[PDB]
Order: sequence, then structure tokens, then C-alpha cells
Amino acid sequence: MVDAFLGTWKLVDSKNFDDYMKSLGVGFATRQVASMTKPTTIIEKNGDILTLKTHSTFKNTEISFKLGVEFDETTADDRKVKSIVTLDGGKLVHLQKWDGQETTLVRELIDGKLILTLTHGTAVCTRTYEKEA
Ligand SMILES: CCCCCCCCCCCCCCCC(=O)O
Ligand SMILES: N[C@@H]1[C@@H](O)[C@H](O)[C@@H](COP(=O)(O)O)O[C@@H]1O
Repeated sequence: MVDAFLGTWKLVDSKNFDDYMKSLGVGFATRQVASMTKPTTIIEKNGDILTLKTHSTFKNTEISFKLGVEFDETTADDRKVKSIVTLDGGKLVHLQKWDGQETTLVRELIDGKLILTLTHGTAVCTRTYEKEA
């Protein structure tokens, strides 16, 4: 039920990503480079396994998961977390837990653009991705 999310997407706007990274304890030099990086996110499915690739000139990640089933993840900033991804209100909600902390990565389609909202602590970052053909 994840189908409109599938494809290759390019970052076209970012708000408050420095605040989100700083909340997670990312150091200033990594924040600096990240603030100038425009990732490509690729979301594919094979049966009920999703694979989400994030590619850039700086960091690169890949995760595979089944919705609703917890998985181990090592994030771009090297946090080792317990993760689960579900559909909720038509949004793809990715929850990461580690050391009693949590962060959510929520993706929603609005007017054909994929809006990624990242929340940790009080920090709320909104990143807009546009689909590639
Ligand atoms: C894979 C590219 C990551 C770029 C930024 C690296 C340092 C901060 C990492 C924070 C967690 C992951 C944020 C993902 C943001 C996104 O997908 O647009
Ligand atoms: N096992 C890991 C990942 O879990 C971690 O995310 C990543 C850091 O980002 P990058 O690969 O870009 O250094 O290193 C590996 O490839």
C-alpha cells in the first residue's frame, strides 16, 4: 500500500536540518557539509520488503525492511537504533529508538512532492523531495 512513494526522488528544499542534526549530536563539520548536500532517495519494493537507498556526495545509506516489523539500523550519523516503519494516515512513518531516545522520519505525498519531516527533541525539519522520471 506503499505505491505512490516508490521511485527516485531528489532533494529540492530543506528547512531546519541543522537544528535536527545538532539535536542528534552531529558535529559542526558534518552539519556544514550536510547543509550543502542534496541526496537522492530511492524507494523500491519487492513483495512486502521495502528498500530505501539514500545517496549523496557525502554519506550513503541503504535499509531493507518489512512494514510493521522491527529491524536493526545504523544511521548515516552512526547511531545504532531499533527501527520500525509503518503506514499511518497514508504517511510512511519511520520510528528509531536508541538509549531511550526516539526520532521519527515521516514521509507524506503532498501535491506530488514527497515531504520528509524529521523530529528529534524539539527540532522539526522539513525536507522536500521531487520525483525523477
Ligand atoms: C545519506 C545522506 C545523509 C546526509 C546527512 C548526514 C548527517 C546527518 C544524518 C541524520 C540522519 C539521516 C537524515 C536523512 C535526511 C534525508 O534523507 O534527507
Ligand atoms: N554499516 C554502516 C552504516 O550502518 C552506517 O550507516 C554507514 C555510515 O554512512 P557512510 O556509509 O556514508 O559512511 O557506514 C556503514 O556503511
